[PDB]
Amino acid sequence: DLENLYFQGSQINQVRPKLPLLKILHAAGAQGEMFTVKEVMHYLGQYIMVKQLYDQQEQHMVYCGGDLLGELLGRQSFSVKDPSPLYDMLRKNLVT
Ligand SMILES: COc1ccc(C2=N[C@@H](c3ccc(Cl)cc3)[C@@H](c3ccc(Cl)cc3)N2C(=O)N2CCNC(=O)C2)c(OC(C)C)c1
Repeated sequence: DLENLYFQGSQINQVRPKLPLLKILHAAGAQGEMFTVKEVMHYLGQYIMVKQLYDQQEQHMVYCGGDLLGELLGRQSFSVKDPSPLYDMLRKNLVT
């Protein structure tokens, strides 16, 4: 079966975060250095919540400037409603 052959070894699609992103994920309670992309997104959400980087009045707005997270994103701020910067950063910082 060619569909099985294709997907064997590629059904979970684990990634290894680059060291600066791994440090963010650990800060959010993550353990180890291999994750699903879904786990990476969970821990990034949790990081923003526990470091209080979001605007209490406009909770979709993240103010990441002067945080390691803003360094990785290359941004002072972003909206979760317009997450192009997060896509860019994860493409660059998640290995295989
Ligand atoms: C209206 O207020 C909201 C609405 C949605 C999100 C959100 N939306 C989720 C989301 C957003 C964009 C992408 Cl590409 C993926 C997931 C996810 C998330 C995951 C990673 C990052 Cl870096 C930021 C947010 N994510 C969250 O992490 N949320 C989900 C809802 N409530 C929360 O406390 C946490 C949100 O996130 C805060 C952390 C800023 C706030």
